[PDB]
Amino acid sequence: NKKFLPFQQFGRDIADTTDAVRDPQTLEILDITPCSFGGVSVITPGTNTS
Amino acid sequence: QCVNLTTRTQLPPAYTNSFTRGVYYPDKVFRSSVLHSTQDLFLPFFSNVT
Amino acid sequence: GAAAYYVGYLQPRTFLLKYNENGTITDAVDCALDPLSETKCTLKSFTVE
Amino acid sequence: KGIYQTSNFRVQPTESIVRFPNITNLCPFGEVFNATRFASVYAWNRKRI
Ligand SMILES: *[C@@H]1O[C@H](CO)[C@@H](O[C@@H]2O[C@H](CO)[C@@H](O)[C@H](O)[C@H]2NC(C)=O)[C@H](O)[C@H]1NC(C)=O
Ligand SMILES: *[C@@H]1O[C@H](CO)[C@@H](O[C@@H]2O[C@H](CO)[C@@H](O)[C@H](O)[C@H]2NC(C)=O)[C@H](O)[C@H]1NC(C)=O
Ligand SMILES: *[C@@H]1O[C@H](CO)[C@@H](O)[C@H](O)[C@H]1NC(C)=O
Ligand SMILES: *[C@@H]1O[C@H](CO)[C@@H](O)[C@H](O)[C@H]1NC(C)=O
Ligand SMILES: *[C@@H]1O[C@H](CO)[C@@H](O)[C@H](O)[C@H]1NC(C)=O
Repeated sequence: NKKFLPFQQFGRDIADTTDAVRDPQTLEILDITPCSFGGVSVITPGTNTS
Repeated sequence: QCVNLTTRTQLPPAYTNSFTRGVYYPDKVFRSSVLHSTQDLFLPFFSNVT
Repeated sequence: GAAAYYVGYLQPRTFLLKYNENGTITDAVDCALDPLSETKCTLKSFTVE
Repeated sequence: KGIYQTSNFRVQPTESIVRFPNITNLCPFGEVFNATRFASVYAWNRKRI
């Protein structure tokens, strides 16, 4: 839903990473969201028993 | 062909305050809800402008 | 007729800019106006407690 | 025995896409590098591509 001015092509967040990008053929604004997210933990009773 | 419009060389110029004027976009990237620090040849606030 | 023009001069300075939700620049701070403006420029907040 | 933290959940890319502007013409390689007369060093020429 971001509305880029005609002279702008890329968008950057506070960490300077690219967040919004204009498609050079359809002239529509698209957002880039990372693919990795969420924590993972493993519960083991000890490898010498199971 | 130009015929001199005025004989008076100069008049004493008087200055006003440029309250918070002359701010230009430093780069062509889009930022939302961002407080951004940039160094460039800006016009000083509350300056003397002829 | 009746026309007035104004001329000012630029200078190397550091600015802190407020960017709006729609991408417009709504406010900015001169970091060398006074100590209060300098502390706003360093603290990255338009309100100083 | 215990609970251990591991790496965060990763999702691997599945495709690769390229998005370039719709451009058809070829750049003037034959009138920049192949010109009949070049400019002098003191009055060099500048061209837009
Ligand atoms: C590159 O190709 C795309 C897709 O073929 C062009 O998109 C067209 O844009 C016009 C402008 O309104 C539409 O009327 C067409 O319907 C679009 N095409 C399709 C297939 O929907 C795009 O314009 C091309 N790039 C340039 C610079 O012309
Ligand atoms: C630069 O101009 C020269 C002409 O002096 C080109 O040389 C000719 O190129 C054509 C096309 O490949 C050949 O059929 C001719 O045999 C070439 N002439 C000679 C004498 O060999 C050259 O191709 C041009 N280069 C570019 C990049 O446009
Ligand atoms: C754990 O396994 C090792 C090797 O299999 C064994 O020597 C040790 O006694 C085991 N610990 C317990 C508490 O059974
Ligand atoms: C006025 O214009 C005339 C036109 O030739 C010029 O000769 C003259 O020097 C001018 N007066 C000035 C510059 O004071
Ligand atoms: C501009 O300079 C004049 C003196 O030339 C001074 O009286 C005036 O206060 C100055 N304006 C400011 C500091 O805003």
